[PDB]
Amino acid sequence: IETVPVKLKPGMDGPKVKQWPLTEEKIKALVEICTEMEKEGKISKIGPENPYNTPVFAIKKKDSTKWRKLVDFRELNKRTQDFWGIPHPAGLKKKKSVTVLDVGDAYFSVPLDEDFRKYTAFTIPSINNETPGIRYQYNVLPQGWKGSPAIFQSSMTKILEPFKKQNPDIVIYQYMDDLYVGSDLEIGQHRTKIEELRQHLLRWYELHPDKWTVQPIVLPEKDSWTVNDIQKLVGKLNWASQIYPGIKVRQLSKLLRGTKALTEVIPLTEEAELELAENREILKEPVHGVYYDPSKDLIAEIQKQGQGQWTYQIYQEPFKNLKTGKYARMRGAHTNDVKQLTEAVQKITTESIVIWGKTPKFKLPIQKETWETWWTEYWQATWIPEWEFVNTPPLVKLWYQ
Amino acid sequence: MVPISPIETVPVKLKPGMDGPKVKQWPLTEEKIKALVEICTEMEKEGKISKIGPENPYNTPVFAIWRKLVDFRELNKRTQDFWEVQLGIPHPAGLKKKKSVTVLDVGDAYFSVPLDEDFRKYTAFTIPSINNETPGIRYQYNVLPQGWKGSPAIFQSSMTKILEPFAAQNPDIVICQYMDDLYVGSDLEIGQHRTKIEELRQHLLRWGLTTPDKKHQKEPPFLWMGYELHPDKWTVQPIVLPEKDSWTVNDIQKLVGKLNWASQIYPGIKVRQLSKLLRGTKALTEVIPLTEEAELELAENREILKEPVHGVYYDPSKDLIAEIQKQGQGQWTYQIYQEPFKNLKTGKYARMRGAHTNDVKQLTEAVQKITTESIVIWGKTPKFKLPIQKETWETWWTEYWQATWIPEWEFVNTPPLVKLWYQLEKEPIVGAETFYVDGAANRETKLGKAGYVTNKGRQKVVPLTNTTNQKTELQAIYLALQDSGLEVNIVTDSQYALGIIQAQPDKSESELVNQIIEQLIKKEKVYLAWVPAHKGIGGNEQVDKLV
Ligand SMILES: *CCC(=O)N(C)c1cc(Oc2ccccc2OCCn2ccc(=O)[nH]c2=O)c(C)c2cc(C#N)ccc12
Repeated sequence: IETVPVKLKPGMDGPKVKQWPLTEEKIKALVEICTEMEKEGKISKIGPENPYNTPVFAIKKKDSTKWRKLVDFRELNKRTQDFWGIPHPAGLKKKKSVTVLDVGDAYFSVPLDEDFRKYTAFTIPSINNETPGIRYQYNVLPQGWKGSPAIFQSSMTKILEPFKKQNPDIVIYQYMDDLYVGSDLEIGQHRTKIEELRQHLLRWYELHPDKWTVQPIVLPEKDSWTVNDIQKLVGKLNWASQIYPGIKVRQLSKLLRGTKALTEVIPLTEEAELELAENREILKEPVHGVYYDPSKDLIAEIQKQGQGQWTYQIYQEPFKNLKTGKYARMRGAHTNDVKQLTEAVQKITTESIVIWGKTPKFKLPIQKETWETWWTEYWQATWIPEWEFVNTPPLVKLWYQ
Repeated sequence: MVPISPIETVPVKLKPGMDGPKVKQWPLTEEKIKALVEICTEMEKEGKISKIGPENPYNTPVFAIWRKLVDFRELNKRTQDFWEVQLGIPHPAGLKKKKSVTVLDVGDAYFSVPLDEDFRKYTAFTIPSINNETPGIRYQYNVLPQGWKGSPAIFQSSMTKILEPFAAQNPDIVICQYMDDLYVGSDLEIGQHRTKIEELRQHLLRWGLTTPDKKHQKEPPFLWMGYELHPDKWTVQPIVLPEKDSWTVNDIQKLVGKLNWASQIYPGIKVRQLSKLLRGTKALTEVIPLTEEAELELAENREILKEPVHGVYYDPSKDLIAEIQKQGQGQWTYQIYQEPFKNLKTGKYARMRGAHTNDVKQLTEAVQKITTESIVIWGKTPKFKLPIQKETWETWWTEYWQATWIPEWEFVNTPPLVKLWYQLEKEPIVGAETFYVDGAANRETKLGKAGYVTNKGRQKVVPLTNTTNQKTELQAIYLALQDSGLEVNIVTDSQYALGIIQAQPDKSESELVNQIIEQLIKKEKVYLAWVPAHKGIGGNEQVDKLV
């Protein structure tokens, strides 16, 4: 009911980002939504004296046919002054279950600072560039802007105060328009409790981190080894020696002496067996000197393994993985690589939000033009991370399979 | 007098920290001074400008070419940024046919849109005096001046706000704003159409704006931005390829301009050689001799540009189709249409700059470009007709290390067909010979060696001059492909060669890579295995090629 003064970082002008083309159905959906929001006073039309712009598109979230308006506030978010902070709940990842709730509507009840509104300008584009587009700006806290959860934090604490006083065993976290609620109850009790919290919020996504663990490097167990099996084993161990110091391969490479056929069975000498067992024992231990630094970026790498299987690693320093995983879920994307990749990026970003409270920068195994052409067709989250594109096939792919 | 509705003004500021213009006025001749005094007297009588006093310290020069012209370049440098008047140029193929299309001249409204009063002081200008024996006449603009940075955008937004309720209450028509002209199309009867045109003239007159009762000068066919617009079709303005005994750089840039421009409706235009001649020139007057390939290409262009071709307008009730054909040397052509033999438009795609490539990647990129263009022009993705078998695409994307996707498409049997030229095995081949390859070079003398040893005792080492490590590794793999049977296992330690081959190219800048590809095409089964170097892996002989 009272506006808080908001400004930009010193020396930085407002965002001026090109609007990308939208299909006719998304444009119509945005016209409907924005007409309603203008009736409700959430947005207002602007004139040509506003040169700023932020891209906008439309999506359809899970289990819903209603269109939703998504704004890409990435540029504005990095150009908005730093708001201050709350330490990340380190116990949220340790909890048995976590449920994600969309609390973005509440933000619309708090007015936005006057002089800042011009920086939230967005454009509904026209087909074939017949007009310069329908231009709007926000009057309330917009969804997707990093200042909205920071400004609403006091109100959110006031609303969640009775529930947090009632259940001290439930962990509550907030990121952008999302509220993460972690507990250890049963799925039914968790759902009834989630309905209790949603009706508690009204009058004012099953996720199980306990079923997630870090993935170690495993070596094959065979009774007969071919030259090719041993060559791949030596390659994988040589790669793993960059992570684990004491990995030794000379006794296994000793067997590869001579120009033998790749499919020729080679028996393991005793020294080779002992070396392989020592390597297994080394690989069973965690990585030496692996820590998180809140001042550094998080890097996520994704490898396509085929048959709907994907691998990923989150790290900050090379060979110092903070998280590793394998997403093989199949959900209406059996014939579409890009949809699978986009769902994988959303899941990895969600996990990273739960663990560290911020999003990682992805290295996507896809051409820039394909990804930028199709990723908004399968996006369902309210946030958007940063990404880059790897054009050279990494050799380590099969070493994560 | 009927009360005229006031037009809301746009608040305008200067760029932060900057100040208004203060430019010295050029001395003018007595004749020019008299002319500007008359013109400014009439304009003051109309209300476009107003006389000011000596308190105003700002000044913008004035000229006469009479006609009064004010040079606002300094004030433009000092004026705030505005939202663009356009985010692109409409394409004629996106227009939807109408029974009637009327043009209305709203040019008189340009000087009738008021300017923000707090900003008017920055538009001050001075007329010099005769013999400069009196103080010059001081004026400032009250409306949007022609040549000022913010005039087109403010004029367009004002016109849009005025036209909004008329367009809302008349959905059976289409109103489009372009510069100082309004274009109104409709499928109603000609009498009803002219009637609603009169209604629009009245609605505009309620703000005092005047549309000429005189019949407008523009009429079919409309000539606009190098285009011809007809009641039932569109095309480009006539493209004439001149006959030149010799061609310079500006003639080749004019020709590639005419060909890139003509390629949007004339199918099959090729610009590869003619634009290749302009590679790394940067000299406008340099005369460049024409290769024979440029002569074949140019002759094909003159054959395509012989007789006129037209495109049709968009019908949303019909499907949107885009067919692609390969042309060679990284050139691709495409037609977008809704009915067979009647194209909406055409176009081309040239491959990006790269060291290695294959046809499937290029077709993918072309599909993405056509998809984006289609969403721009028509707001939907077209159904594609591609010269590639379904099984080929499935093998490709299922085996490709990158994620890739093509929207709904169907196969069309129009050679040349995009195919996969080789496929490496997933497991080692039983019964096939195993070639351990290696290569090495000296960084100073550039001398190297490349070769292989096999499980059957076969060996070869070849010495090389003026080579590198990467070259000797590729050369080793090439030697293994040369001297082996139809099925072969190959073992290398070259992360470079594996990086190249796992990208699956069918064409390359390097002739050595192209030779390796040509060898891979002739094989039945090839399994490529990588091992770490210098790890004492027998067979992999680094010392055999370092001698
Ligand atoms: C605002 C005008 C504009 O942006 N453009 C590109 C533009 C359009 C145009 O044609 C139309 C104007 C209003 C409604 C519908 C159309 O076109 C529908 C297809 N069509 C075109 C031409 C015709 O004779 N019949 C028809 O059905 C025109 C004519 C022009 C003209 C000019 C000029 N000079 C500039 C931009 C135009």
